Amino acid sequence: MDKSELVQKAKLAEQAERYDDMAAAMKAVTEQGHELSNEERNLLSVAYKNVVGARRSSWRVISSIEQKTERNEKKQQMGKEYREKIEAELQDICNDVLELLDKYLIPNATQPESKVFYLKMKGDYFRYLSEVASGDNKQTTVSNSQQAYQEAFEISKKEMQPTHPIRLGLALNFSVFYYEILNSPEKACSLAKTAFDEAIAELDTLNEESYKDSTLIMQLLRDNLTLWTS
Amino acid sequence: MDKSELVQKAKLAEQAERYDDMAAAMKAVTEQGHELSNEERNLLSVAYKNVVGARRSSWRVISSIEQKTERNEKKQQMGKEYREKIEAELQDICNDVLELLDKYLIPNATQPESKVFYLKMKGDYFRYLSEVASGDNKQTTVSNSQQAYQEAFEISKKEMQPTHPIRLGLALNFSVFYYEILNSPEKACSLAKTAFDEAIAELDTLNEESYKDSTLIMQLLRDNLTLWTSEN
Amino acid sequence: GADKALADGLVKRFGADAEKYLGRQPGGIHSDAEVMALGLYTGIHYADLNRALRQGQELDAGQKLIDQGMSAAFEKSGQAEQVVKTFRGTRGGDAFNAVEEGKVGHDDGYLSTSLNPGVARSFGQGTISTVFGRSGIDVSGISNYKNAKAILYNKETDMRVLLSASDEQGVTRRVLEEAALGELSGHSQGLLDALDLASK
Ligand SMILES: NC(=O)c1ccc[n+]([C@@H]2C[C@H](COP(=O)(O)OP(=O)(O)OC[C@H]3O[C@@H](n4cnc5c(N)ncnc54)[C@H](O)[C@@H]3O)[C@@H](O)[C@H]2O)c1
Repeated sequence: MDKSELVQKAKLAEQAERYDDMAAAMKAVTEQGHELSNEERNLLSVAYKNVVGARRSSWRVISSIEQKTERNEKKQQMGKEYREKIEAELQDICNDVLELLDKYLIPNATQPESKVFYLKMKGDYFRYLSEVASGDNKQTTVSNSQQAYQEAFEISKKEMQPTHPIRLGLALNFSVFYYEILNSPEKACSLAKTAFDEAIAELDTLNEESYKDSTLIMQLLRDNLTLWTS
Repeated sequence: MDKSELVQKAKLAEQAERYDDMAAAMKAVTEQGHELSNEERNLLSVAYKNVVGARRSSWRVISSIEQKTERNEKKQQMGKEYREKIEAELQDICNDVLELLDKYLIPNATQPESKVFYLKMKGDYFRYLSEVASGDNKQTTVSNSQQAYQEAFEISKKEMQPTHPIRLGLALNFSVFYYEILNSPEKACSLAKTAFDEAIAELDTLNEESYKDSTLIMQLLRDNLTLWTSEN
Repeated sequence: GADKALADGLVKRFGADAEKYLGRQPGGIHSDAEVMALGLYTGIHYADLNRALRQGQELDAGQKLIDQGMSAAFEKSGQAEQVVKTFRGTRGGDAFNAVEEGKVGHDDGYLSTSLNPGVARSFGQGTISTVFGRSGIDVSGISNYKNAKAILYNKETDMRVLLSASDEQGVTRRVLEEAALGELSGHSQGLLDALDLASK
């Protein structure tokens, strides 16, 4: 199918709140081999965010049930089989987007802003895999998440303003990775503190069209430091 | 597969907000041919309500888009193709529940309460088909909705209290059918008025288990009546 | 003890009027002072006591004893295991006229209700209410004119108005619930959601 045809189907599916349709439309647009516009990148991103986000929520609910309801071993098996069905779905989602990233998105990203975005995204979906993984498989994904986040971090610190919403958003998601996935309040607080401190030192770099985007992520990083050091 | 296994998977699916899984679990429980308990009936009902309800909402959104953007012929061909994909999903969901009703639910319904429930349900899903249908198929889906609602209405008026939540819920859904599907404010207001009047005449018939269920449906009945009849 | 004083005060104050209720409840949940106080109220003292209570007047010596015997009976009794459905009819005025649906209010006097609907219409056709509660006291064994089979609710007992409607005859039809029962009470688990109601 045509590029503008699938993009309109994705814009429609979004309005209809049919994100699995929205993601499949944008998967085909990506799988063609041509670099995505800022509009198409954001459509692919919000589509998979909701596709994966729904499975993450469902996983956090069934996992929370398994703990609080420990009696019938047949009930615990039903809970495990269902958690694992969602895990299978979660794994397949992240694989499909990590596949689109390595094969199409990251190689065709010309400008650094786009390269940071897709590398932060690679860190995100590897982190989503880490939440459900265990043992040796968990170790592989946590290391891949940290690497992809660090790669983007080094590119952003050299080719982007300290108040860039993609740089700040990366700082928030990377610090949360250290806090949730590596259980390091110290490393999480250090990333958030430095990122916030560097952004308030250079508020002059804010754009008059995307300053509210930056101040919002600068509030989420400020609320986390006060929450974590309480 | 076991009955209590699928029921637990459906209770899990409900918590996880995975209603397509919830409906599929309860579809299998129903296809076992054994009469559903009050718990199992409600699990099958909330499962399909959400499965169909999501497609109804998505259909009302894409249809609202088609109107406000009556421009490019390839853009309308995208909107129509997508509306029709959702329509096909709707017709497939409805058919599946109408199939469970005629083949398993309505024939195994012993007590009149559960019979009125399944007949109101048959009226509901035929009404959902009517919202997307056109022409000859519309005429048939509409007549089938009215018949199934009327069947349930006659059984409820004879074997159920005027305050029964299933009888009141039927009155609300049947009156809304007349208002939305047959565009009859007069027939809708008459059904709602009589049902509300008969329920406030016999508030003594309220059950100590479902009295708040009854008072809530009585408020929706009344609120519709004041909405349908009040001028600004 | 404080009860023995009251039981003595009540027969001192009301003589044979008080004494006629002694042993009327051989179940024995309530003391002689409580049984006599509820008796005195239910039989005839409801009129003057509820008037003093609703008007915020000083209770005379005799009114104070009945009120303190009833308050003590409600402290003892507390909440029951099952929810009860009672009925109530009023002529000219009602405590819950001033309460909008979903909101809670109370009567400053005691709320008399009946286990029989037909008995309630015989007390009034201004407003006929259906009550659901657990903290009421059954006095049908103490005083039972009209075979009213009365369940009394304590003074200032907070009730939530679940429905406040009117008849084509002009009778207000109310559904009250003891506000202490909660939000979960009166709902058959999963039913309302299963009913797939045609409203957003
Ligand atoms: N009304 C009933 O439905 C009912 C049911 C069962 C037993 N009883 C008994 C009947 C008898 C008296 O009770 P009842 O008639 O209910 O007493 P009441 O004191 O509560 O009512 C007398 C009349 O006063 C009016 N009134 C009531 N409440 C208010 C208020 N809050 N503000 C302004 N006016 C008000 C109203 O007109 C009512 O009919 C006792 O023997 C009770 O045991 C009454």
